[PDB]
Amino acid sequence: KKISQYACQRRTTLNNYNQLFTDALDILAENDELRENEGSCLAFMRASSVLKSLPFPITSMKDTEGIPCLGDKVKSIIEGIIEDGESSEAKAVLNDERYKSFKLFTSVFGVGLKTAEKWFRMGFRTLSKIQSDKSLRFTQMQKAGFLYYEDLVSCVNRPEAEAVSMLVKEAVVTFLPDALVTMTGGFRRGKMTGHDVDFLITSPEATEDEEQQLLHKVTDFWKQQGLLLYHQYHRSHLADSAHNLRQRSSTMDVFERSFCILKLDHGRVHSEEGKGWKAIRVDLVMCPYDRRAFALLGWTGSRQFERDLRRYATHERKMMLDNHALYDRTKRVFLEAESEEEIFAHLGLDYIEPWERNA
DNA sequence: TTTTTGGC
DNA sequence: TTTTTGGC
DNA sequence: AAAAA
Ligand SMILES: Nc1ccn([C@H]2CC[C@@H](COP(=O)(O)OP(=O)(O)OP(=O)(O)O)O2)c(=O)n1
Ligand SMILES: [Mg+2]
Ligand code: NA
Repeated sequence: KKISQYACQRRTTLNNYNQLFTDALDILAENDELRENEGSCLAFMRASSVLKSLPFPITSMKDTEGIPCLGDKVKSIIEGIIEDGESSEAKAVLNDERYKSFKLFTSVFGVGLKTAEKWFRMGFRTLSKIQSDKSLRFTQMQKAGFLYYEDLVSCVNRPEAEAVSMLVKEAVVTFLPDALVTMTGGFRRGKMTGHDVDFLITSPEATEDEEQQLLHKVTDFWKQQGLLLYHQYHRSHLADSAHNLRQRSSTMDVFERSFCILKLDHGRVHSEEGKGWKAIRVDLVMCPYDRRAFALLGWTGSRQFERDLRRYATHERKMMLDNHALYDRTKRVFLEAESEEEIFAHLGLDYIEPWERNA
């Protein structure tokens, strides 16, 4: 009867009846994330997450009874929204100069919290002043971010995601004809838009040297076709908390990870002119065939669903879950699974469909 | 930097 | 008061 | 921020 504090024990579809509340909570979490106050950031993210799962809109304070992740601070924000249809706390964040600058600077691909603070303390407030400054030096990633800014700020839609899927499939099958390409992330959860397109590549017949060289061969193929705009391996990046999977280094050694920017020609997109092409972010994961169920679960998301699955495993089941395996800490054995359903069953959880993982 | 919960 | 909040 | 201990 009671709503669980874990997102892995709730069904969260794209039907949100509480957008007025969750938009204000996302603004407050984002402000704390950009300022690195991680404890309170997560508390606002959890509060936003549970409200997204509600099958009715909050219309009175009596509706917050028996709902987890709602303390005195979150209750006062909800109360304030019930009163005038707006949050005075979220409105102050939207008018904050540090929030506005950080939000704008980190909207450029390759700009992390350290670079955005650096620019803010120099007195910069706009992207035109940053781009035209005579002394500033930029990384190759930041250069791609500025050169393809308008295409990246506009999001990828489902027709564009499927056209990129065709490019990935053609390239992969040239080197591994038996390879299976699965679209993961937000698009797997039924989202109609995304900041990127995510893929999981697996091959039953591939060898260790073949698995380790596939992403190298795929990106070289795109480079020869004139489709590669930017490329980097995750091993040489160092990402901020928002993009950190929090996995063991021996777990990550098992996979091959690559992130690109692809030139997507309009003639490849089947949907409802300009330069005739659009720059698209693509994230690629190569995983060993035997670890495919754990990798599909881990890269489907959402971020909130993943971290609560692991928190539940640790604190409720005395288990250890990651993107390659499930370990029972008490019995000292690994639990085998060939499907996402088998993983949920080992955890003692009712199976949650990917379209219900939008926590 | 806050409050809540649950055994001592 | 100190610890956890997705890994060891 | 909000638990947990
Ligand atoms: N800190 C993070 C970030 C990501 N992920 C996982 C789950 C989703 C997957 C792909 O990540 P994103 O592309 O960033 O997110 P998304 O769900 O696809 O959403 P969008 O691409 O639309 O921002 O990686 C995670 O476990 N923890
Ligand atoms: Mg994505
Ligand atoms: Na960024």
